[PDB]
Amino acid sequence: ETKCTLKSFTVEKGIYQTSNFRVQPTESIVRFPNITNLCPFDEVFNAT
Amino acid sequence: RSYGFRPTYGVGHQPYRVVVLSFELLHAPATVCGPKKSTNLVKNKCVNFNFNGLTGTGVLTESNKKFLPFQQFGRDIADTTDAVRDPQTLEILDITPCSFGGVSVITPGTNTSNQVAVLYQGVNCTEVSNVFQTRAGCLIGAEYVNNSYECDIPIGAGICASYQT
Amino acid sequence: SYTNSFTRGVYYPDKVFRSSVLHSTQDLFLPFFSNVTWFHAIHVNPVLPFNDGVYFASTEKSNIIRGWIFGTTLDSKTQSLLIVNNATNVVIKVCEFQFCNDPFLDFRVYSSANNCTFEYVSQPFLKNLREFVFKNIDGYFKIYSKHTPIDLPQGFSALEPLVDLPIGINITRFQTLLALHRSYLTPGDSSSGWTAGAAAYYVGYLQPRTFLLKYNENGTITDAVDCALDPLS
Ligand SMILES: *[C@@H]1O[C@H](CO)[C@@H](O)[C@H](O)[C@H]1NC(C)=O
Ligand SMILES: *[C@@H]1O[C@H](CO)[C@@H](O)[C@H](O)[C@H]1NC(C)=O
Ligand SMILES: *[C@@H]1O[C@H](CO)[C@@H](O)[C@H](O)[C@H]1NC(C)=O
Ligand SMILES: *[C@@H]1O[C@H](CO)[C@@H](O)[C@H](O)[C@H]1NC(C)=O
Ligand SMILES: *[C@@H]1O[C@H](CO)[C@@H](O)[C@H](O)[C@H]1NC(C)=O
Ligand SMILES: *[C@@H]1O[C@H](CO)[C@@H](O)[C@H](O)[C@H]1NC(C)=O
Ligand SMILES: *[C@@H]1O[C@H](CO)[C@@H](O)[C@H](O)[C@H]1NC(C)=O
Repeated sequence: ETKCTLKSFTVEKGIYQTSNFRVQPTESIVRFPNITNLCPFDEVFNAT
Repeated sequence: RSYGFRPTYGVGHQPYRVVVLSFELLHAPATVCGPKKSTNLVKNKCVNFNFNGLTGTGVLTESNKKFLPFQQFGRDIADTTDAVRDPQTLEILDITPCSFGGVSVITPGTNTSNQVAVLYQGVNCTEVSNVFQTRAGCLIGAEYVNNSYECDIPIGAGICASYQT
Repeated sequence: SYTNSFTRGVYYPDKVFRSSVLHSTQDLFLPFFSNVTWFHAIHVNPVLPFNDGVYFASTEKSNIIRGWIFGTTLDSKTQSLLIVNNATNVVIKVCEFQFCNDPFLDFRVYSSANNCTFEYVSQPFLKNLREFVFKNIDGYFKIYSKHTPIDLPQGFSALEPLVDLPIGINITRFQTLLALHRSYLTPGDSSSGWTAGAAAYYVGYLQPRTFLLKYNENGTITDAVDCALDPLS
């Protein structure tokens, strides 16, 4: 990777920065309020 | 005309109830929306969190800040989001960015040998053969010798590396 | 009558928590040391225009001011809004209602024709100073409110957001509803017939200003600076 970054097949003595490390997320979470305000859809559809 | 529901008549004269739904979209201060919450929660590890929008990535932990009743999320200087109120249980959670940092390769040069040691800058390797922690980060692949020598390759915080031979 | 306004009239701009941060926000605010209209309710309620923003203040104890009405033309040919603070709960209505020229809604003679579109209910709002701020920049009527026990003091106070109605009607003319104790239930008079308490309400027209707000450690505003008031500010 150091070779690939320097764009050369030979590397001299030293310290070289090559890439970045970052922990990838594990899973996704979605949060919303207590959505319970339902309309009278059923009360209208089942009306006599 | 009278339906007259006897078993004599056919299928084309049966009492089918029907309903049709129509929708309006112009001039939308949206007040209706179908999709429910469909929520999920987990903490103590990096997750793609969505709190009434506010899409971001990070780890959620227990916070100690005292939000006001009407505040939903907070920010630090430079407008970085630090905390979010869980819309379900109203708990204030602290958001911390996931652990990341640049990695540098300590090399004595292909002229000498192919050995290499990697330095994770600023990372505490408690969360990612010899593993050694220094003020500049964590150094993997190099052993800490207690004999002091001249600095060959500077790592940082008064520590350097070199090929022993 | 007109009266000068102290640092009062500030509110939380965007519902974000900030601790020990000086935030500069450019929005509709009440200019500091500005003259606001001062009217008495124990005498004389003419129709007053509703500009980009309105800051309503009330120094009352016997809840003489009971509600507000709004609308584009204040007639049935257009949409309108009504707010009433009953002792049990607040009643908010968007009905294009046809208000009379003097809605003495103690009687219930505030309007003649009504056919509603949108409603809302919650706990009621209420010697006591009550500060309200009405905002209609977007298709939603924002109501900020604050209540303080004590003229307008020189202290600091930040109004918190109370209600957010998602309605996109025009707000251009507004009037306040009076609830005198014992007077004839007819529009033949205005705020008379009974010795109504000393009720004074102030009207302030907000302007686009840049305010520098100071947040304390607990996320509440403690001081504000108007960048257009003084060269030092
Ligand atoms: C949502 O419901 C849960 C369980 O019924 C309850 O614990 C929580 O307090 C509720 N939150 C709100 C905001 O109503
Ligand atoms: C390889 O060449 C470099 C460049 O001069 C030098 O520093 C290093 O000592 C050399 N190593 C060997 C083993 O010759
Ligand atoms: C790394 O984490 C350990 C465990 O929490 C701690 O003892 C140590 O001081 C940390 N070192 C650095 C450099 O952060
Ligand atoms: C340097 O000293 C430390 C502390 O005693 C020890 O753990 C380490 O093995 C020593 N290094 C070498 C190369 O012996
Ligand atoms: C709302 O409509 C009324 C009726 O024509 C008009 O007088 C007023 O200027 C309008 N206000 C806005 C903000 O469009
Ligand atoms: C109510 O009546 C007005 C006329 O008085 C009319 O313009 C409006 O469409 C009616 N319906 C609603 C929901 O306002
Ligand atoms: C924040 O509130 C707590 C609890 O009321 C109080 O102890 C603390 O002094 C407050 N912070 C400031 C800066 O006054």
